[PDB]
Amino acid sequence: SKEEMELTLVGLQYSGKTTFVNVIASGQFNEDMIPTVGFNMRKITKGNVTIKLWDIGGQPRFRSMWERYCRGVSAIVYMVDAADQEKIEASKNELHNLLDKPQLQGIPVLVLGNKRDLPGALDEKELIEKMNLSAIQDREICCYSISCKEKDNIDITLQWLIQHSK
Ligand SMILES: Nc1nc2c(ncn2[C@@H]2O[C@H](COP(=O)(O)OP(=O)(O)O)[C@@H](O)[C@H]2O)c(=O)[nH]1
Ligand SMILES: [Mg+2]
Repeated sequence: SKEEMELTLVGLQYSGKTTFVNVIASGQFNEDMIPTVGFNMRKITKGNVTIKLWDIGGQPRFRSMWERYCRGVSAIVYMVDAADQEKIEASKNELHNLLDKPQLQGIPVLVLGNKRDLPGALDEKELIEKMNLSAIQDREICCYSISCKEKDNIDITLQWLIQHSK
């Protein structure tokens, strides 16, 4: 039977949001940076499942809107550059800040430690520890190390998403 789900994709700028959307939509990786925009809604169909994906700007100027775009969705995907050690603390802070918002209560969160292909990229345990993901207790939370460039764990990411297609 047909399913329709909505996902919101947030995380700091340069974490890989737009790249990830394109890998999910087409299977193709882009090395180039598409310019950053406040929002972009795309519909991606995977067989019987239609995914309405909100790709949300991660620059400081867009972050106050993250909550509004996350409201009512099937799952929040939180993109992290697992290779950019300097930005992990800010990435962490924005995640926990976002999940303080009561209208987001209970919505499943998938944290993606992107750029696994790069030297020094954090794995699941390392990202879970550095981002204090164990502290997130009101909802289902999952973390995967992925590479949009080499495809590692794109399959399981999509599987996780479909399992939350409602
Ligand atoms: N090495 C590597 N680079 C990636 C990967 N995913 C995205 N990128 C690159 O990281 C940069 C930022 O990606 P982008 O999708 O524009 O990030 P966004 O600001 O979160 O939308 C781009 O140059 C992408 O090519 C990955 O898995 N590995
Ligand atoms: Mg982008």
